[PDB]
Amino acid sequence: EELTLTILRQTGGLGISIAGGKGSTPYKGDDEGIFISRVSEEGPAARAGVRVGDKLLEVNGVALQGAEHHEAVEALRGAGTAVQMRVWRERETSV
Repeated sequence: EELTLTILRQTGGLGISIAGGKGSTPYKGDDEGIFISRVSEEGPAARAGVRVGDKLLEVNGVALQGAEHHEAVEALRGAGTAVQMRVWRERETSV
C-alpha cells in the first residue's frame, strides 16, 4: 500500500489535482486528508506511477498528516523540478 514516486515537472505542472485537507470538503467521507483526485493521462505524474485516489502522505519528505489544503498546495508548488511523493494506495475498496 505504500509507494515512493518521483515526478518530473513539465511546462504544464506536475499533472495532478489534489482534494481534501483539514477544514476543506473531504475527498471521501471517512478521511479528511489530502488525496490525488485527478492525474493527467499523458502527464508527468502518470509517467511516474501516480494514480487517482492515492492518499498523499509526504511531499519531499514532509508529512501532510493534519495539513490544510492550502498548505498542501503550497508544498507541491514549492517542491522543485523533481518532486518525491509518498502515497498510500488501496489495492481494493470494501463496500
